[PDB]
Amino acid sequence: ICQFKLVLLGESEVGKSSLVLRFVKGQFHEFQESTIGAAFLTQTVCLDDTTVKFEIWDTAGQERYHSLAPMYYRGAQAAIVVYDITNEESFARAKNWVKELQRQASPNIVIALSGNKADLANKRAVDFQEAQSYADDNSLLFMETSAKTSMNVNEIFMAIAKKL
Ligand SMILES: Nc1nc2c(ncn2[C@@H]2O[C@H](COP(=O)(O)OP(=O)(O)NP(=O)(O)O)[C@@H](O)[C@H]2O)c(=O)[nH]1
Ligand SMILES: [Mg+2]
Repeated sequence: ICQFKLVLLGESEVGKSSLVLRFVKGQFHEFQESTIGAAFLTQTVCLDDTTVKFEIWDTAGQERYHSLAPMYYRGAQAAIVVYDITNEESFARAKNWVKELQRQASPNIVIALSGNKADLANKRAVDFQEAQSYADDNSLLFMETSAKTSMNVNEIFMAIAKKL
């Protein structure tokens, strides 16, 4: 059995809490309250020859809580930086979170990038290939996800588990 600490970071309203609720509880709430104090959840997945347990910190994404984030990413072995594919500003914010992790988090941290709300592709503002290229150039594990439909939610956590 292996255990890893994972943190979710990203602009407010991109769907961080929804992503963790979908992965941990199989839930999705159309009306999810903005996170004030970082929330903690845990979930276990089954790989080829190992049981991986995730200790997950779901951080508040509003800027006024930015100064608290290092308390949650310090020592994290993995991070999922989330943006909303319908909001380019949220994608730019995600890149800045990635920069902060590369400079202040553990040098061996595994960073995944979630282009969330992919079910709203009819309102896309961030091109998939552009995000894929950005992730490849920055050594980030990228997937578009939908906490609403479950698209790639189990998949992104499992892919992270395999690389830990
Ligand atoms: N269509 C759609 N809506 C989503 C998706 N993920 C989250 N949402 C919606 O987006 C809103 C905000 O989601 P939430 O999980 O609270 O975002 P957050 O990133 O945790 N916000 P904060 O950082 O303020 O805590 C909610 O109304 C939620 O239902 C998704 O994949 N698709
Ligand atoms: Mg939240």
